[PDB]
Amino acid sequence: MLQQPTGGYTTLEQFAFTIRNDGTNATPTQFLQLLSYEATENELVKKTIPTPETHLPSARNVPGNVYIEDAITQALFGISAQNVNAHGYFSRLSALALPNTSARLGLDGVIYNSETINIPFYDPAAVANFAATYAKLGNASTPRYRADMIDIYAHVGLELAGTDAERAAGVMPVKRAKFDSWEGSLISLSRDVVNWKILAFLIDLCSLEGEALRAFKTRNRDVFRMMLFIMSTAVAANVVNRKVTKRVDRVLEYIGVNSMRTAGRTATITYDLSRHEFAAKFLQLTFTRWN
Amino acid sequence: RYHESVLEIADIFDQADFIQTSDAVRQLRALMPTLSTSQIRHAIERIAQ
Repeated sequence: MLQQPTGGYTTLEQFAFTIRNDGTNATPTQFLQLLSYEATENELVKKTIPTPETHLPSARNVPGNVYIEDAITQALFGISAQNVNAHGYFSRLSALALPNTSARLGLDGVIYNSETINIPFYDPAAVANFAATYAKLGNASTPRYRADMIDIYAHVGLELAGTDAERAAGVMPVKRAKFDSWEGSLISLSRDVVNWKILAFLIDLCSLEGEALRAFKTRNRDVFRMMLFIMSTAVAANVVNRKVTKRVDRVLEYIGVNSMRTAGRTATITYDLSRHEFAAKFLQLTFTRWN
Repeated sequence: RYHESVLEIADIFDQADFIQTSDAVRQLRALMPTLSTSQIRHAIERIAQ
């Protein structure tokens, strides 16, 4: 079980997160700086977010040994995922929040019926509060319940390049990111983030309380910023390379605006239409719960 | 104490997008006989055809 560590499940250290800065790994805090910010004459307003309708898909138990945690990490960051929004996997998960259910979430991220001995997991109460909230994403696709997209992205930007006087205020000028590069760097970081066990960071974002939370948000303010950037890459429209001195540089065109497609079909990772339907309803939950 | 003979390769600039060619092209040039106007015209024609 591992019970739960007080101060997070992310303070354990068995499973952490390191972006591979080429031949040598690093920490998310250490990577953010290699990037600078260019203020352009465009402005976004921080728009309020609507509440999420409470109606997570009912319990079914088809027998699949569903890799729910693996599926989640794949769509947001994964390189060209397929059938991400199919209905069967989530429905199975929602069974989890149920008081008294022989169905334990494996530590490795695989869900089971009944149990096992050889495999340690997360105590049933930690997962109960988790699936209470991320089961809802399941039906994000329905015509009626479906979430926005062209507007949640007014938040992505403040975090990635949000100046402190800017996230203190409401409006931030449209920025333009640019950082050093190794050519295959955009895909390379996206290939890397896929294995962070992003389950651990979320299954504890619903279990931590009033003080343990105040300390959690003030430390992992990076581990969040990271997956936000890699995600904001697929969305922004034009990638321009600058050849200076003996250096080479990647510019991400606009941090805060949904172009609606492409980014660079070759220079980065792309988002299908069944991705904007997903990544959107995702951010609508983590953001709200986050703040 | 006399001089010598070397080459510069125009490295004294450090501005990119110019000086693409390097030292070695000059060495190749000072090896063939001096080409006259009609010889150059002939040489252009031959490589073209």
